[PDB]
Amino acid sequence: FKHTSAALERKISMRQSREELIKRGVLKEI
Amino acid sequence: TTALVCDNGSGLVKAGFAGDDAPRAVFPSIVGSYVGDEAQSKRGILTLKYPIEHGIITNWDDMEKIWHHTFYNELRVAPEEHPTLLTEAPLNPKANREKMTQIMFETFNVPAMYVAIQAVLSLYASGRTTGIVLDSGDGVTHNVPIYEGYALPHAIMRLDLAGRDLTDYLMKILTERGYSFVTTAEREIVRDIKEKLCYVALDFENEMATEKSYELPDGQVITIGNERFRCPETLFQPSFIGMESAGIHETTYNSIMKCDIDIRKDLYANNVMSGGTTMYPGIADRMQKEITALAPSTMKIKIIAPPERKYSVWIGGSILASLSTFQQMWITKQEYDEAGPSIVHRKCF
Ligand SMILES: Nc1ncnc2c1ncn2[C@@H]1O[C@H](COP(=O)(O)OP(=O)(O)OP(=O)(O)O)[C@@H](O)[C@H]1O
Ligand SMILES: C/C1=C/C(=O)O[C@@H]2C[C@@H](CC[C@H](C)/C=C\CC1)O[C@@](O)([C@@H]1CSC(=O)N1)C2
Ligand SMILES: [Ca+2]
Ligand SMILES: [Mg+2]
Repeated sequence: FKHTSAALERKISMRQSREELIKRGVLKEI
Repeated sequence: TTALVCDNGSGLVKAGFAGDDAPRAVFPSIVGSYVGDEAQSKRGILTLKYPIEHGIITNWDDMEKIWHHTFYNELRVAPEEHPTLLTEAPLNPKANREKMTQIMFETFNVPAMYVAIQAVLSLYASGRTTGIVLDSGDGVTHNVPIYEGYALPHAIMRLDLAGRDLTDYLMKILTERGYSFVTTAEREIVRDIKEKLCYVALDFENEMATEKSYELPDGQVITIGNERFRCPETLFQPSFIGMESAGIHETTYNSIMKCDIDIRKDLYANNVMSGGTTMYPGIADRMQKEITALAPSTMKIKIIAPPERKYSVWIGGSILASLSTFQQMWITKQEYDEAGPSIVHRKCF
């Protein structure tokens, strides 16, 4: 409930754009 | 100054304040003029309905009653004074998202608002942004692979059975044992039996080849044997209730196999479980075993199933709402005044 918030904050900080993930083939609509 | 977090489930509402270690309000998602506990305890006058079915809001008037009750009666807050983070099921129709947003801004006058996919929140609660979530509640089950906070819609698997179907199935098999559980009240009794005595066998055939007493309100002491593990086995073998679908282990594998080859390793190593129906003793070890049997030996499998996992979705929301990186993500009353309900698709992803 707070013991993971630092790590998570760090990960979300460098979150990639949806568009970038769609470009690299990871993100696809159903 | 303090964000509200609400996880609206098919069976239970979980609501509270960001920063807490658990939703301070947990109550039945039912409306009778009467909501939740008040609604049940007065079963004899009103007609009780569930406004959410299989994770999707289907009765909007009653849902509005749920939210109103949540703000005013349970949390005792004024909606206008708190940013509010809500949850939604994987594959929730767009129109539903917009309607949720519209209600929050126009009916409840929230200063700010956000909607997150349940499974993404439980992943977040574990401090991860990539992994695959098995989220199972009262109404629906999903495998949801996630890469950098984005659920991958093409790889999401839905299993159309969850806790309520498990309870119904235990009613059935206990009835075959000679007892009789048929009515709604009896269904509640059986749900209690399920939560107290059921578990997942590591090896189902071996377990079958190999018991507890439960006292009913009327004073009768019944005995439960293989039912204890036969009930949740349905998760792994849906044909027990006549479903043609593959079990949760197989669908975890299939979901992973629908994903980009180079993220698969990361999904196998980060398998999160969340929701009330993942609370069975032995379920984490059984999934570990089944996934290991399905996967290549070149793979590290890890199942993250913390003790508080029943509430991981809510907990995820609570963590997320308090992060600095998230504050620019809130939909403000201004942005909604400038774009209407459709701002939700742009802002909440
Ligand atoms: N210890 C337990 N063992 C087995 N099942 C449990 C346990 N605790 C709760 N459950 C079941 O979990 C279900 C409720 O869980 P939860 O609150 O996560 O569902 P929900 O969020 O309301 O449903 P959904 O996410 O499907 O809309 C009920 O079926 C309940 O009987
Ligand atoms: C203790 C409890 C747990 C729960 O999960 O409850 C939720 C909500 C509840 C609504 C009706 C019930 C009579 C009201 C109160 C029960 C709340 O229905 C459930 O019990 C249903 C019916 S049986 C089952 O397994 N899911 C799940
Ligand atoms: Ca924590
Ligand atoms: Mg849920």
